[PDB]
Amino acid sequence: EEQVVRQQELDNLLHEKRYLRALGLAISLDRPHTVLTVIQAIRRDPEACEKLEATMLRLRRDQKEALLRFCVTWNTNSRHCHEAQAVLGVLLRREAPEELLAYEGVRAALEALLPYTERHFQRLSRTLQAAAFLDFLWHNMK
Amino acid sequence: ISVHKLKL
Amino acid sequence: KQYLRYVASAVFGVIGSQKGNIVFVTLRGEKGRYVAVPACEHVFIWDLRKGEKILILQGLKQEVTCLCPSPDGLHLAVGYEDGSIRIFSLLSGEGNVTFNGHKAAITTLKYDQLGGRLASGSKDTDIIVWDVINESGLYRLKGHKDAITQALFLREKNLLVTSGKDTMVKWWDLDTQHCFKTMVGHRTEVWGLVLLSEEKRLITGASDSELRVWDIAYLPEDRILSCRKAGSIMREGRDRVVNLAVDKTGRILACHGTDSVLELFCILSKKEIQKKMDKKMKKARKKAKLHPEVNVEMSLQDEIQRVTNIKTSAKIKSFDLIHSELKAVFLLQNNLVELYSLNPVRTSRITIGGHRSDVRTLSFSSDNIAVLSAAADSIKIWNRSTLQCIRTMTCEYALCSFFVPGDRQVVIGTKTGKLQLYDLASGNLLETIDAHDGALWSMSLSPDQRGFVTGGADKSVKFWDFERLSVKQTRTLQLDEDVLCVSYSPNQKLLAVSLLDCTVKIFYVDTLKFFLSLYGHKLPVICMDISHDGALIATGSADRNVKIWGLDFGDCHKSLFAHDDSVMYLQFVPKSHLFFTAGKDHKIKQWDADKFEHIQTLEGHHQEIWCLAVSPSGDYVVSSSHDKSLRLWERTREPLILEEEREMEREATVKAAERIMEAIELYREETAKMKEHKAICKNPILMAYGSISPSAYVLEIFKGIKSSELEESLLVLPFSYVPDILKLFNEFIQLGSDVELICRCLFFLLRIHFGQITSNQMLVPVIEKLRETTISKVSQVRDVIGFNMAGLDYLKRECEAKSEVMFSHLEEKKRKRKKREKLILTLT
RNA sequence: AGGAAUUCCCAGUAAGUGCGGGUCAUAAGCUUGCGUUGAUUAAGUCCCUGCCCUUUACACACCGCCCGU
Ligand SMILES: [Mg+2]
Ligand SMILES: [Mg+2]
Repeated sequence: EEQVVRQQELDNLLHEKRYLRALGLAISLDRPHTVLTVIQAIRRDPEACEKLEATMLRLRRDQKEALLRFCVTWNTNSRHCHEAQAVLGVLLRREAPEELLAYEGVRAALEALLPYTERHFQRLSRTLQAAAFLDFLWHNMK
Repeated sequence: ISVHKLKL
Repeated sequence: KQYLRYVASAVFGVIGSQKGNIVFVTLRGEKGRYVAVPACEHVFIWDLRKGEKILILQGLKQEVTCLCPSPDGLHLAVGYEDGSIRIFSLLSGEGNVTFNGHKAAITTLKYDQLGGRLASGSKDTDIIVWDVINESGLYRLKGHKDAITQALFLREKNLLVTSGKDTMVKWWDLDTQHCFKTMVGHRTEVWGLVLLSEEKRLITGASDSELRVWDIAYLPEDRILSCRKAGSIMREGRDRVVNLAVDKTGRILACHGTDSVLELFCILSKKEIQKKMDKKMKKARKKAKLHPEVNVEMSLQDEIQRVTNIKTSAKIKSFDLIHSELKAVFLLQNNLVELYSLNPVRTSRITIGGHRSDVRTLSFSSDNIAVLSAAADSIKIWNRSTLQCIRTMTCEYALCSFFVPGDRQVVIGTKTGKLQLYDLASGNLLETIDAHDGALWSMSLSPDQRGFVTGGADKSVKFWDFERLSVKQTRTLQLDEDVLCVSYSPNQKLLAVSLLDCTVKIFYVDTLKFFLSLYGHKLPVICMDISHDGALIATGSADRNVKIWGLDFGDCHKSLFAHDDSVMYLQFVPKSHLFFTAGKDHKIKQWDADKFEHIQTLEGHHQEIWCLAVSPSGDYVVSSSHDKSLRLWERTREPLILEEEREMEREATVKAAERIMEAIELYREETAKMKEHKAICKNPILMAYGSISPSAYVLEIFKGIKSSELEESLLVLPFSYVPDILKLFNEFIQLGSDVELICRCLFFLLRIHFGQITSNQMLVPVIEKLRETTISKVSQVRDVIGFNMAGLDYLKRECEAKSEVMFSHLEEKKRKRKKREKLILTLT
């Protein structure tokens, strides 16, 4: 009788478009796909994107731990890496490095994250090289 | 077997 | 060799089916005079005072499951086991509206107050709301997980509340088709749900003695409404709640369990509640003089009071209430409807018109005018044409019965070893003969008008003759096992009996000597019949096969599959070698004994068929089934051709490049339209994707394009659409959405149209916005990933440092190494 | 100089021309060798008419769940 009540609130929170409040419940209910859809929906909305990192601080400790293991799967897929990288950026700058070591499964999390994140950096480097073609077009326009 | 099952 | 078709003429002997609900109807301005009762595949309108059928509403091949009368009174909604919903006009008697959204039996049907919307529940876990006036289905609700028990509208805020066989109560916002509130209180099925006190209290019935109530107040935070546990009221019945009903605009709440008694409750509201509270306070003040919150608590518990409960003869299936004195109509397992009057006394019954149990034996008179049907505790005689019960006699039980050649008398068999005889005119039992020790199973009439033969559970077979009418026993024939069927030849030469062992033994009538034996059935033979010539005898067993045997030598001509279950009865037509059989597979079939062919199938009944009878003229056939109904079939003049009947059962986008063009054109048109609309202040495709900007709609078109087909679609696109795409691409990068996809598309167009872009001076502003945006956004994304370099790499080194402290060192080094060796395939 | 319908055909191929043999089967107004002359169009799609398969070797790069009874 508990989950169906929690599910009813989660089904509600999506309906009035309250994605910020939906972050806590979906992480607590352990739905990685639901969180991923909400994270994408937050970023497209302009005002919600800036208040994203403020929300992440208010979450308790264990929600951030299960959240971290969600980003491991998301960073694997190229279509889903950008939403993962934005989230992983928040954890690094906000929280203390020694506290990151205190997390459970952080050692196993670091093993998977490094190779796939290295792949994304090389792809963006090639795009930056291709972006220089705009400067060549500007000088050749009359 | 009895007729009660089969017929009735 | 041409055959003739048999067609179902009428259905009789049924008052009310066990499944369904009884409803009061308004005809000719009399609210309580007429009632609507469900039968097998039909629904009947009865007059309680007169006792006759005013009107019958046609059905099609499927049983009716539930009934709902329209608020206006002109229409009544009908639900079927298939899932189709049909609405009938009472005055015309013809229904032309069909709703077939559901895929299972329609459990409930309810109307709103106005009558424009209809809500239906089914065993499939769905609720569908229909537009009655427009004859269309509005929307489907899919929240529930089990069968739907109840569905009720709310007038005040356009809300629907539903209950199901699952332990949940769900609240729906019909405007958005969203389930906003769910109750999890109950432990078991929520069988009942009613609204009371002007939609301020909620009452639920479950499979327990306690009956819970909630109070609702309009406005995990609650939304729209809130509900609190007001309390519970006790029930006398200890069983499950079958039904909860409240009469329209009344103060009477009726609770019904599996037992026969119906429980009534009366609510106190408005001044009556206030007057009772004032009286209680004065009595409390008098008690204080002789020698409050408790008084208020006493008032709350006494808000609803128990009036005297109605008791019925048998258990009730459905009931209805009307209040101007309370009138309550009932439907029982017996096809019997009763009305009781209370402010209890029984005012009327419609017990005439059907047997109280399933008809086990069935017979015709010597002429075709009369039809005999007998069951447990009742015997009735039916006129074939006029179709009303001529006379009724009580009996101990019915298993077999023949009609004596005299038109005045009848003879029946019983489960107890007895025989009873009656006159039709006198309507009394003549005498009772202890014919057999055990159950008497079969009875056969002599070819000549004198005498008859009985066989039964007692292993002997006894011969009787007629002697005011009386019967005496001439001689008896004793056998080794039980006797299933006795039937002897159209000439008085040969006698055929069926035993419990899988054999049919033929005896000479004159000498009582063995003549023949028929074997080969895996299961004992239930039914037997002998042709008019006497050449062929057909035997049917509990095993599905039916076999034809010749009397001359006992040779088996044929064995047929026939029904899918055990065959119950078999009988030849009088004129020719055609016989009718009925089995437990819901069917009646006729066969040609000479050609061993299946000619016809009658598909009227909905349950297993107990008995069958054919007229001596052969024109009419009557059958009885587990469903409490009797059906009549008649021969028609239209010829039947076999192979024409045999075939009756056999019968019974746009390319990626073009998509970009339409998206751009749609964007061009709308931006002009919004410009005009704003000036006045001083499309359907967009709502299809949800309300979004026209610039947004172009984006998902690009996302929908497959990666492989991306490059040639851009090559195909003409330069006319290119400047617009560059403006739209700039808008995409600034939002930051799908930058990798857009930049890959953007860089391709610039290369292929490099020369033409350079010439056009109109594009000079465009790339200046593009040049500043593109590098700024791409660098930002790369920096975010690049910042993750430092944090992850540093945390990697810290974990490696901790492992160094532990380094037993060889064991730890071996254990540490062992983790980091993955395995790959290699062709050596 | 052979209608309607219909059949076959991509390089020494289509078509024309001559000269032999009758070979343990077949072949007589027919069968099979051998040489001579030698072209037009086409080297790609699943639109029609059909056929064969599939929809559970982790370099880089790419890609990211067939559906129903
Ligand atoms: Mg020619
Ligand atoms: Mg030649």
